[PDB]
Amino acid sequence: RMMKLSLIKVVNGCRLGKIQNLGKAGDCTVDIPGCLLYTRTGSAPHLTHQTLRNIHGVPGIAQLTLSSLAEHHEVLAEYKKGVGSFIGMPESLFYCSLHDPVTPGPAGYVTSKSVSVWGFGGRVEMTVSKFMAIQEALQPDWFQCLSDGEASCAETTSIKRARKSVDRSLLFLDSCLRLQEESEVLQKSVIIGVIEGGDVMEERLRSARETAKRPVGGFLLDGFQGDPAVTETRLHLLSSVTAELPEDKPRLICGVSRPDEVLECIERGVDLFESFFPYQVTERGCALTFTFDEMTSFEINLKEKKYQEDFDPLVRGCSCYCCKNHTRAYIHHLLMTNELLAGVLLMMHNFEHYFGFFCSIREALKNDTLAQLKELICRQMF
Amino acid sequence: MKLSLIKVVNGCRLGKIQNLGDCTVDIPGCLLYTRTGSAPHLTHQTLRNIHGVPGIAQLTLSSLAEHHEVLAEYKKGVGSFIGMPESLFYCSLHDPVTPGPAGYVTSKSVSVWGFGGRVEMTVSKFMAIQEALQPDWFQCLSDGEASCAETTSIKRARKSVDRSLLFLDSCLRLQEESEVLQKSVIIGVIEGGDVMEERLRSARETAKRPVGGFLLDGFQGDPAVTETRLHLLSSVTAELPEDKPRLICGVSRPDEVLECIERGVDLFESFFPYQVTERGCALTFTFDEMTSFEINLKEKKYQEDFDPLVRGCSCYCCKNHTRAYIHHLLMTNELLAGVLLMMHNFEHYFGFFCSIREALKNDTLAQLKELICRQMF
Ligand SMILES: [Zn+2]
Ligand SMILES: [Zn+2]
Repeated sequence: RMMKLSLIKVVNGCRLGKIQNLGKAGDCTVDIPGCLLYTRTGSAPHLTHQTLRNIHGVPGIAQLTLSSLAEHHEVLAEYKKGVGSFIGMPESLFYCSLHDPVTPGPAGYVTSKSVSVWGFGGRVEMTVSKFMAIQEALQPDWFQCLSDGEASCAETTSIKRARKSVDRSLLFLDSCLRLQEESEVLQKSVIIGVIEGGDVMEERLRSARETAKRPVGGFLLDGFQGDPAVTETRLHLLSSVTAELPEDKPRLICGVSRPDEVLECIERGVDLFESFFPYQVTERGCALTFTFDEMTSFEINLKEKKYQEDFDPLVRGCSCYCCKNHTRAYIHHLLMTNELLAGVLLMMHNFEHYFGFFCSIREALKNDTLAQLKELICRQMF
Repeated sequence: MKLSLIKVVNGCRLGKIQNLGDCTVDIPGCLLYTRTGSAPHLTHQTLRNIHGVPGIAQLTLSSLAEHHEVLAEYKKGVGSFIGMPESLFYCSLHDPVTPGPAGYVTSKSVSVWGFGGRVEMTVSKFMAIQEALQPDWFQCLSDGEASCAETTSIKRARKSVDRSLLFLDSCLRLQEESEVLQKSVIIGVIEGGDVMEERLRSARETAKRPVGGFLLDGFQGDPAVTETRLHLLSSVTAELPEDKPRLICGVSRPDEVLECIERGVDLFESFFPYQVTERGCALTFTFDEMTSFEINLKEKKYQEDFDPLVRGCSCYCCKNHTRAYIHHLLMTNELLAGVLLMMHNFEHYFGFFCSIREALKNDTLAQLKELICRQMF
């Protein structure tokens, strides 16, 4: 409950559908497969709430991260009306992840009693009760449960480390559920259970099976993120895990946002992705250009002099604010003259492009043409 | 262009500049501060959501001269280049916030400094750049560095006057031969430094040329225009014709602005609210490095302050957000803070000029001046 996931069809393991009645007011509808708006603190990077509304296709749910907010627990707790109200958008929908995928901290601070996050001012150690107190201050519609995602950070794959991540995460889960039952302000918030177990198949499946026994609203597939992309072994692990999860609850994944990875994960039953990739592209002065009808092959770098006299838009036929009004040469000029407006403009285009890519995925699932889209993406990446 | 004065109260000129031929600029007033043609932090859509935005924007050779070749290849002018082809632009020589070092003026060339370094401009290089930019108004190449010398000397002041008249007559000649600069207006620059006689000679000689207006150069002060230079300023403006606008550069703080309006100056740069924004501050002074007119949102005392920046402000930030929110944006290292502060600081500064003009209409400027200076201490 607390949301209604309906599937239109499942083509080659890809789940095409929508999640209805979600959020604290139970009135938002999200399409799947889909992404969440990437933010750190609840406000989109570079973008006023009004400017964000000038981007086409903005997702119905925004991500914010405990990493960046945990230091401000005292202010938000005294304020008590929640993050949405704090930023001047009470009607917004928020999923609160534990970590910022763009800037994760060092490994090795997880114990059976606490998990640490790193914000702008440094490290914050969270017991279960400290973590739930923060959630009571933030009041997100969805929140990732406190979890141990560091089994794969060990030098080798060991049963003991994988087993511990499963058991720690279930202990955290049952404790947070208990504290949520006793909380006036978290009654309409939904906890997301976290699948752990590292690279050990049996512990992965046990984590999936045990987590699904709890009344979580959905599941976060944790620990599959790859450099540069999810490895083939972890894709196999992924579809084994999703096969054990109930079909009527959404599957989220963290740390997976690049278009080729996204498609591999959709094929293996993942529904919802973080959109930090276009933010990373913006931060290095780049624009996403890949067609869907370190810097990657999906993008151009507007700092390069070859764009100083390129009076074409970032993407021809793009209708974002930047491509409606500006050229490559202009954006290059803004970067050269060190005008921060460049970051605003790139963020608008990169979000709009990335969200359009997800719209295109869903159309491909409808038309049963996903395999051609996938080859199109991977031809641009090589 | 046609300047018409509604009234002149106590030396203050209230009026409007028309035929700019569908745009109007109110005087006394400011120009929108930009470096490259785009308002700092603000998309053109966001800028149009600010009340009271001036009819003409300033841009500077400091940031543009280095990209002459791009703009010449583009051909359609800077307003078209930045996506605002219908907008009005005044091109000044230097960026008032970051003009770069002094000591690079000769009788043959003047230098500006941008992100990529020094750009040295002879008269013909300067006019070629203006042909690429195609601004509606432009400051003539000029020697504004007489007062930068270690002392006041007749010889240095005389050179600033004579160099500037020679640049002026050469630029006028080149403009007459320029099809694309035919609809552009040249602004003559009064120089002469701190020597009364050379200031007056610069004023009288510059007014003999058919310039569209005058730029009062070399009066800028730290923290504000000195009393000696205010005396010098009013001696100069007394020599200028009344029916042409007077601009001043490097003078933007509200107390300085009011002193210069009293002495017949019409148009000011609006870099002050940009400076306020860049140090994480908000203007709060009433008009019904950090100065007394402002609050500093990085300070912890605002972390739980759930009032707007300014009660009753109509800007996007004060209509929707709290001080505590802005403080949090700064603390969590979000450039969105700068966008919102710039929106408010421009809106507040533009409201201040609206209030100046209202005070001239009602003959109550002296009360506004005292209200401002009381908050400056
Ligand atoms: Zn675009
Ligand atoms: Zn305001």
